[PDB]
Amino acid sequence: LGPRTEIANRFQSFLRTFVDERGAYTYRDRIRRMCEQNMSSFVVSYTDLANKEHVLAYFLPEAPFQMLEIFDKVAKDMVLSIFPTYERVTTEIHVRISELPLIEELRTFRKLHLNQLVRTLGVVTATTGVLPQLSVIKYDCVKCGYVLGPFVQSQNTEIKPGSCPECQSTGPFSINMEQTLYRNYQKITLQESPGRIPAGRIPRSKDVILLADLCDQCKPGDELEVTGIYTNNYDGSLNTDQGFPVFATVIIANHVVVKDSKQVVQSLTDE
Amino acid sequence: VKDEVGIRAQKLFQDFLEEFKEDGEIKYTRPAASLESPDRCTLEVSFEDVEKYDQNLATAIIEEYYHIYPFLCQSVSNYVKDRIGLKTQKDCYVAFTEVPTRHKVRDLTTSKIGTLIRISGQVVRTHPVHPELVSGVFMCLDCQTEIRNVEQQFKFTNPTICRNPVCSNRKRFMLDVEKSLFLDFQKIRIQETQAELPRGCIPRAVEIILRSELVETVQAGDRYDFTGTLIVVPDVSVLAGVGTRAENSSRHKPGMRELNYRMAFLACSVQATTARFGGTDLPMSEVTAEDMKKQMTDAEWHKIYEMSKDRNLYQNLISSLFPSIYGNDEVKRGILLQQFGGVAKTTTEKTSLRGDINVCIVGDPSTAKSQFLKQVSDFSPRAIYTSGKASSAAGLTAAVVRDEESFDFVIEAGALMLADNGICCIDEFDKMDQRDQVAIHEAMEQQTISIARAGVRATLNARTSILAAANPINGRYDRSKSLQQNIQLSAPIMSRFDLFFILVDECNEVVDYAIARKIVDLHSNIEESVERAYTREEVLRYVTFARQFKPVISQEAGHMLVENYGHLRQRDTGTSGRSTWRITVRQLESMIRLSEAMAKLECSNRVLERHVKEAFRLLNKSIIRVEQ
DNA sequence: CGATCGAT
DNA sequence: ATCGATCGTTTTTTTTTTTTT
Ligand SMILES: Nc1ncnc2c1ncn2[C@@H]1O[C@H](COP(=O)(O)OP(=O)(O)O)[C@@H](O)[C@H]1O
Repeated sequence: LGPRTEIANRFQSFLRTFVDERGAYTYRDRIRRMCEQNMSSFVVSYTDLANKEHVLAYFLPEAPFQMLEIFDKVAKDMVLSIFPTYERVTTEIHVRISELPLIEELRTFRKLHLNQLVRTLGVVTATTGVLPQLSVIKYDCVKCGYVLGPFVQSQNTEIKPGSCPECQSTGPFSINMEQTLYRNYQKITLQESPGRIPAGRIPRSKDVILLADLCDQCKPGDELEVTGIYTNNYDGSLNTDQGFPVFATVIIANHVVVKDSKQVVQSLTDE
Repeated sequence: VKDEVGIRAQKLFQDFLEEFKEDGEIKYTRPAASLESPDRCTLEVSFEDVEKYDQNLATAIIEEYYHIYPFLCQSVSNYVKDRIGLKTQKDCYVAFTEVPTRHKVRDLTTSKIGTLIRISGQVVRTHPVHPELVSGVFMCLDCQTEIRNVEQQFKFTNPTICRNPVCSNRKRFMLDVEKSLFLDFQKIRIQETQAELPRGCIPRAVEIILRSELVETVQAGDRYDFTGTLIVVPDVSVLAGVGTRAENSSRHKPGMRELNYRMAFLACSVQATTARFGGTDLPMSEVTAEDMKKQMTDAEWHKIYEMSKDRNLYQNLISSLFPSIYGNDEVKRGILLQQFGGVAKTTTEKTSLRGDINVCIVGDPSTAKSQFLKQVSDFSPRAIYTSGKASSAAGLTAAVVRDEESFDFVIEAGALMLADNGICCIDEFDKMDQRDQVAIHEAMEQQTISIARAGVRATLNARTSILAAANPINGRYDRSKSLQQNIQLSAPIMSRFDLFFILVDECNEVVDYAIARKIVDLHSNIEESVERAYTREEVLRYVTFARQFKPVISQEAGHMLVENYGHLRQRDTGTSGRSTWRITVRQLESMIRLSEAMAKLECSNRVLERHVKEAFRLLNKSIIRVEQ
């Protein structure tokens, strides 16, 4: 729109306009430094974001999903436009945040926190190993023997259009094991620390999702700080019910931070 | 429709309390007024006030409640509308009270439903928060999906026929988790009343549920007062119910589910009594409605200034909590400093700095060193006592498990360990095994402790001081061996404990008859105790206030605590020839907070050299008291 | 035992 | 719209070895 175009423009006229470190801003060059090491995990400052334009604190929680998407789109359209040399290897991006003036302990988050901006910590426990999932929907026709084609995918929902090279026909189908896009996976099970309990009873816990960029960093019993966001499996079997819906809650990680972080770590001041 | 009488009833109840409700004042508008900004939707209502103004809707209420209940929410919305420019976001939680009748787990029938009755019990095997998106939006697939209807029933059914069109009536739209109606509860269990403990049958247990505002304020070891909302429970499947089964076989002209329902129970009110303390901004029995730092934190300054000003109140207060007791007058003044604050500095990231101090009792047998402390559990908050052998080393630790219940290894708490900013003293420090002993060897000083063999990154912490209960070898202080052989114990804890104050026994007849003369006013059932100077209420309020002050040292005795301590180790330069003893900077640390607390008595900051001198006197007392 | 699906 | 003929339908167990304090 007129205004709904200006989101990406604000990012563009942010990353090379809001400048500190005595000139020659990070996000002028920090993105270059991300492309250099082949990471694709650029991270953003909420502090600096508010120091530029406060506006995108309220325009986030109504759908932080679309905020993050409309950001990383800008990272591509900048990178491959100025670094078309990049356009072989990965050519896909998403960004992170590390400034949220809040720690929500566990046993603190409830129905108001639904599907919006979050922070919390805890302790790791046993979880899964290393697996991928899918990323794109494509099958194979057999009435005409064609491909159904690739189809636009919703987060956990079916598509099934009639349009396809088989005279837009062939309701039935089969599926291949290739020509389709993949995505690593790993899980976590988060517990709360033995210091900040309610002083003597059993503790609480909920589970957390990490994604293909995010695996083989955690371990059982490790130190941590994560933004994450509040999930909802939208149906853990609604019907003629219990005395209670069998619902659950997860957090999906955007930016995980280790609070030990025993590697060579810090950025550089300019001088 | 049935309950329109209830509609008009609570309507004109509002319309009356829309005017005054109580003496030109209303008790349920300012709670609602605080509600108006965040709009949290909980307001308890007095059940007495139905009988005051509505003239016994109680019996209009206390049977058909479950059906009437929802209309009270509409009534609530109608209340909030009248003076607030209002949207229908408003809701209705209730936490009912002012109800007389108190029944228990036995008077249960089909006839007990839709009431508000108040009930207690115990709390066991608690269970967690588990949300609920009860509502959403759902109809046919094409366009006609805007559905904020009544679809939130417990028995949930996506299938709806249609609203506008002739369209799918089993093919649904997709879901709404975005702009719809959700809420929360939890689930726990309850055992039979310990006030109603008959023979024979088991502790029949009830199921229990909690709404929003009730949540995470139930807890083990607590009795309650519920609503009486016994249920028809929208259950799904069960066995052994082989009674007759029915279902509507419709009209003949030219889906199935087995039916066996079970019971549970629901409630929307709590007064978790016997578990309520309140700090200092609570107005007590004795108050003085005045201005202060906070509401009632010291608004009795009108007296507490006086209780902080006398040079006599030291001894008077030393005598204002031992009316029924008589012994030495050194622990009667020192032991309070254990309960009294310490240092409380505002300082660096060097390491945790401590406020509390170790404290001891030793004495010969039958001296009522127990009765000093038997009351202390009844006295202080956070600071509940038992013995150490009163449990296992699942006192310090939890009960060590080696069977699978949730993840097969659980040691995450204890009994010493949950005494955060209260003391949980113990008796019998001499014959207890050397396990918790070496645990305490650092758990008192380095209040940051760990374990292995089952550790979820084990990092626990002690918080308070201690009270000891030694007794000699022979039962008597027969001066026939050194103290290190009189008790047969270790050094560092005899230095970790910076304060001893042993209570020695003798035989002089006047003493014992003077004790019986205490007894003269122990069973004179009118005047079975001695006079006092200061009531308990003001006492504990002054105690609760005297911390919030930032004690300080800038004093030349602060500069020349070097002098008194140099003399401390000058006179203690010996204590090495005849049965050597050891000096150590824990003594200095202890004297420091001791002097500081001794000035915290003053309701004042800023240490004075009087406090150093008395502290030096008292340390001299303790160390020469250690002399054989 | 249930839903799909075809025609009458 | 109505009836009827089409399609597709499945669930049952308890106990022994090595390990840790
Ligand atoms: N000054 C006193 N005031 C009140 N009671 C006392 C006093 N001196 C002795 N007693 C009584 O003597 C008894 C001491 O027993 P206690 O010391 O508790 O046994 P133990 O020596 O095993 O600890 C108490 O019951 C207490 O009532």
